[PDB]
Amino acid sequence: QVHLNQDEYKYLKQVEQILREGTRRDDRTGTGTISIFGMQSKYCLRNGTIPLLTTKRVYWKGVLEELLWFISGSTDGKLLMEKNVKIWEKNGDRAFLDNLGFTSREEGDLGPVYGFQWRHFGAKYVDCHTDYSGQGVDQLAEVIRQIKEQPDSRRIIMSAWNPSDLGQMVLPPCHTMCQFYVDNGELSCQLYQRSGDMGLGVPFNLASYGLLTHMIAKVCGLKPGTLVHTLGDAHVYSNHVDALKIQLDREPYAFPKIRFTRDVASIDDFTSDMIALDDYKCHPKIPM
Amino acid sequence: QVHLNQDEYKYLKQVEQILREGTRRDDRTGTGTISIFGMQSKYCLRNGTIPLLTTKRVYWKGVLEELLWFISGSTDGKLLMEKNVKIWEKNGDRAFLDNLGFTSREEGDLGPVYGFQWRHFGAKYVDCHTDYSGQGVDQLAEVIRQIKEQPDSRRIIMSAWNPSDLGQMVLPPCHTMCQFYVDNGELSCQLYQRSGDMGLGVPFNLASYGLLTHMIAKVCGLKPGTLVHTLGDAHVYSNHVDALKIQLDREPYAFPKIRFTRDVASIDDFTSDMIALDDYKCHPKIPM
Repeated sequence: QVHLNQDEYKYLKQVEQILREGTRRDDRTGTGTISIFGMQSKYCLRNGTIPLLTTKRVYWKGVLEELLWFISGSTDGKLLMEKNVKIWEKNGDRAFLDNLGFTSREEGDLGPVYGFQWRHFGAKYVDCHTDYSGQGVDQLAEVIRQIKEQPDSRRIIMSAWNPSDLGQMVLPPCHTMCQFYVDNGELSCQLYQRSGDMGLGVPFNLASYGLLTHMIAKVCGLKPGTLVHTLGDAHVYSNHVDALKIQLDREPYAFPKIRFTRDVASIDDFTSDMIALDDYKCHPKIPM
Repeated sequence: QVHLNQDEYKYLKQVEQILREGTRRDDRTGTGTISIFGMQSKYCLRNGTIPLLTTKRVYWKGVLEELLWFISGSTDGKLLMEKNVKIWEKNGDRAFLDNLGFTSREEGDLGPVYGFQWRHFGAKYVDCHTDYSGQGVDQLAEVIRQIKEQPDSRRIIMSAWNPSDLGQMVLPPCHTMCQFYVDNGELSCQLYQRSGDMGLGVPFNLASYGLLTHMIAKVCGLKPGTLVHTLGDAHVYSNHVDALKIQLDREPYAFPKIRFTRDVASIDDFTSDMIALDDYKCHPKIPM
């Protein structure tokens, strides 16, 4: 019946649903997945709560460093590698780039992905060492202005889905857009994730938009509300079902709370040292 | 427990949930709303079924003609008016245009809306009488190629959300994006609608993407699967509650079926005379 962390329990029920009601496919590699097309869940962000899953740990440094890098507008994966965050290494390496025909592209130059679109949508991409200041639509700045000045708006949207630029990206954005919404002094967010693995990328992006919503709420002087996570192809790998069945039997801990330890001048004024995560309790590792 | 048309019944339950749980934005242009942020529903498209609501009739001619007009890349509202379809008339009229600063635009020139983005994303908009061939990304052609050639793809997306062009549109698009998905020889679709009235725009867009999915399935030699309708701000007007309550007590009829009465060369080869709608039975208009 009742769980201390009902929001994570509902996530586990989604995973169970995929295993029971999804469809098995094998892609061109012989790689097996079980999928449901179309899912949606909600997470309370009140009182500092951030939905960092507890039944299978999430790579917090990766979430946090990637998000600051997105916000900065960077498209240079080497900047993450300098921080020992390797999540974009394979997608920016020589071999991956050359397979896409990007044979003159510097290693780690991801093309006009995520943060370039968020801060410079429509600008002419050159490389990941170019100053784009003042170029393109600063969607993130706009969202913040709308939230502060026009909180009733039904139009508060940010998207990295830029058809004109997809061909130069190492891959299309996975979290393709988000919409913000304000009511009774609280900031809510809905993201759309076109693809993801319930064992890895879904929890990772859940956490990243939880963090982003708390950051924007601080910038805008609002309280956090609800995070809505919408999925396209929600899937698990068929070879992981044993590991998943382990996860499913675990009782979630309460989510941790986020704390920002100094004032910020703007969304561009966060640094890793001042983002604190309190009381993250997590279950042990899950074998193969 | 189950109903003849369970899919429509689940829509009714969404409306009931907004009435019971939603939050109010009161005003007094008599336009207050009751809202939930983040909803999702699904509709089976098997065997020709198209989800045109039965408990409150949907304007099918409008749905049909608007979608053929979108597909054509048109942005000239006068083409709809010539078919006796008036849904875009107020947003293209002289006063509406002038109030946006579009003082030199021809009446009915909606700007770079929907169909222009679908067929020419990134092209340089001029007017609603300009040829844009070869200009911008033909997203609709790309989604059809992917369905046919890469049915496994998790990247099959079309969007009118173009930050660079929003300021020249009469309205930003309401259905902001959709994703397609292929399994077991069947085509599914998920749309994202950032805002809508459960009583009007939501059912209209439900029907439009149902039709689109049937059309694309025919082009691609597939069977129709499921339509997923995801909402941002899902709302009803507080002054329609009495009507809604009558409506919510009605037992839905089976949905009608679509029938295409000739072969098509491509997605551009449909005409209204070959799209038949069979057995669209509705409950009566609620007078109030």
